[PDB]
Amino acid sequence: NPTYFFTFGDAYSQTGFSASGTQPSASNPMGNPDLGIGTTTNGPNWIGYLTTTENASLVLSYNLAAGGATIDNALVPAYPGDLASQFRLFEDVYADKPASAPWSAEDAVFGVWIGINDIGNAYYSTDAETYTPKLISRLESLVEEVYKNGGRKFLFLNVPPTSRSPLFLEQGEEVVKQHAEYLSVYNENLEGMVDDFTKKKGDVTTVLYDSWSFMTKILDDPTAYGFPDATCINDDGTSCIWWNNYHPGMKYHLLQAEDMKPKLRKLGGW
Repeated sequence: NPTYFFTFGDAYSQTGFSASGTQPSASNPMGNPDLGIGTTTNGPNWIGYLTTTENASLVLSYNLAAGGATIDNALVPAYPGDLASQFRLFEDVYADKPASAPWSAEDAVFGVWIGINDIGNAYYSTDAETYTPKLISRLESLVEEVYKNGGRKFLFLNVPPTSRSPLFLEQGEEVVKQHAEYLSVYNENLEGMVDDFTKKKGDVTTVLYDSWSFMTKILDDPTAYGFPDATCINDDGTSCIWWNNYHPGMKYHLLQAEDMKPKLRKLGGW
């Protein structure tokens, strides 16, 4: 009795899953590509670890996240595969519960990790207090599409401190600060939206995972996690927090998945 884990997001979540590639099954829970391919981590990412390492029962991963994604190109634009397009792919292929993914309210979990690129592109050109509610409202309206399909279990990850990625550290501390302050407003509004959605619907099971605090703990004390510092980059994915200047490696993603596991028990797969 599988959990169908549909995920949406950006390169922190991408694996290169194609809706026309091999589909998830008990013998192949990621569908495609092989576990540990297609990520920005040199190995599995948090979805691969949640699906195949941290799972308490069978989890089938349908991972629609795409590199560079923003929430909606009508707001902060970037790449064609925005979150809106990921939801459209979901609606076109999986929303009607086909034989390949015959999910139900009791066994589908919809995970969304978005906002890194919206903030990364708009933190200096928009007013966080009045602009981030537009982003969050659009996220909520996409979530409502899945709700109308019958989805009831949702996982939202807040935005991690990409202000402290090497890519942003190099822009100067006042830019790190400007970006971080904007991000804080987004995450606060994200939290408020998840809380309001949960209360308003009354029949949903939701988790807001505070990736920001978790990765901040590691950045603040890297050696306690076996990393030599909080800034080095190594594309082996394990020697440093950072796989490249903007994406953390597989060791970080495994630590996050391990941190997430107990918080996901209520969602059914963990």
